[PDB]
This record gives sequence, structure tokens and C-alpha cells, in this order.
Amino acid sequence: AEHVEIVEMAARDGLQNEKRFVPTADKIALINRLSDCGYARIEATSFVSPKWVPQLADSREVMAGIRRADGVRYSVLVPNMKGYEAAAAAHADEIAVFISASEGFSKANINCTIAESIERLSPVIGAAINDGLAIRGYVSCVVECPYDGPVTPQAVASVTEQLFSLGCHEVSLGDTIGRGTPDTVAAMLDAVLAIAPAHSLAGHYHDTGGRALDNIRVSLEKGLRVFDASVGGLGGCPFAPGAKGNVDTVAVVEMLHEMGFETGLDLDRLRSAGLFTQALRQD
Ligand SMILES: [Ca+2]
Repeated sequence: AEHVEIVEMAARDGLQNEKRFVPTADKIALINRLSDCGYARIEATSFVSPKWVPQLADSREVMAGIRRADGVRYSVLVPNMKGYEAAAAAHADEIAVFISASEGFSKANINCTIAESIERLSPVIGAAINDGLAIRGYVSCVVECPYDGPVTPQAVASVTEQLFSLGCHEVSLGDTIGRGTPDTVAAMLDAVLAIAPAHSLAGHYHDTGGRALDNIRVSLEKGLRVFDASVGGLGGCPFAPGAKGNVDTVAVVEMLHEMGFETGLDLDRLRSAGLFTQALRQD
């Protein structure tokens, strides 16, 4: 059977998109359960300014309290060189950088232009490659931006091509506001597939509009075999409060299996993990 991998987002992307601070011990307990689910990669935390995202200010303690299943790679998001150092100190297995395909979102989230965010990221990616660490890149607003509206496939393919050229081994195309449909997503992938193999692409679709599972099917048909999701849908959407955020990891694997795809994940463990996160999602 054909294999499909999922990178868990609950620990970083999920908790980041929650209007509350989860106790460090709870974050650690949450990551330890995920580690027994069968994931190959888990994004444990982020070393980004505690003032811009206090939810993960305990990124250092987390990496230290977590247990290393040794067969699992624990990655962390890195905003700059200062972050890379902390990630290297925290013994991160892999690194992850982020940029936006939308100019308006970039100078509103990273506070700089797309081209400038790429330049500054040039050295951090270089430092990582030097230390033998794997680096994945995130691209936001691959379909639509809450600021500039629709984003052309070409814009997404441009920044995606520059991330790989810098060194990234994989790029996650994220539908930031979950406004993507099978059509827009398909037109985006086509552009990206023209300058990069499906093998190095990961799909990151929010279910905010209830189309995440549909956008994933299209990606599968296009060749993508990696997708990002949150075990219990952790991390909503700021532009759509209360609304569904990340695609639920459970929903994705249950569909994938029905399609004959093997994920290598334990559904039971996964459901149990989701229930856990829900104990912090609602309150
Ligand atoms: Ca997300």
C-alpha cells in the first residue's frame, strides 16, 4: 500500500493558536502521548519572541522535559538566528522556518516584506545545513490572504522555489485562513509542482471552511504524501474565532486508511491524545 505521513501540529501550531497558556507539565504530557502515536516527526515548540507568542514561552523547558522516543524527530520553529541557537541548544532534531506568499500578511505577521524575510532566513538555513539539521519551510496564504485577498499560484510557486534553493528539504503549503477549495488548491499545486517534486511538498489545510479533507484528496491525486494536522483540531483561526482551525489529525488518518493509505499511526492512541488536548481546548 501507498504510505502517507502526517506531521503533528498540536504541540506548536495548535497551542500557538489558542487564547490561553497551557501549563508546561501539560505540554510535556501532551507531547509524550503524541510520541507513542507513531509519528515520524513532531513539532515540539517554537523559539519565537515570548511577547509575540507567550503561549510557547516555555519552549526551553518543554524540549528539556520531553522524552525522546529516539525513533521520532522533534523539530522546532525558528524565526531568526537567535532562535536557531536556542534550537541547537535544546537539541532539536530538525528545524522549521516560515514565510508568507502574501506581501500584506508578511509585513503584518513577520513585519517585513516577503523578499526581506527570505534574505534574513538565508543565514539561518545556512547555519542549520552546516550543523546537519533538516530544515522545512512554511508558506502561509497559499490560497488566500485575509489582507490581500486571493494569492496567485505563481506567487506561491515563486517563494516555494526560493525556499528549496536556499536548502529546505520540504515545504508546507498552508491555507492559512482555510478558504481553499479543491479548485484553488489544485491550481496552486500545479504551479508549485512545476518547480518542485510532489515528494518534497506537504499540505497544511485548515478545516475552517469545512474543506480540509477535500483539499487533501486533491493533493493526494496530485502526488502529495505528507500533510500537517492537529490531533484534536488544536489551534483555531484568529480571523474566525471559535471556528474550526487546523484539520483534525484523527479525521485525516481515518479517511486516509479508508483510501487504502497506510499512515503507520495508532488510531486509538490518536483519539486518546485528542481527548487530552480537548481538556485544554475548551478550558
Ligand atoms: Ca495551522
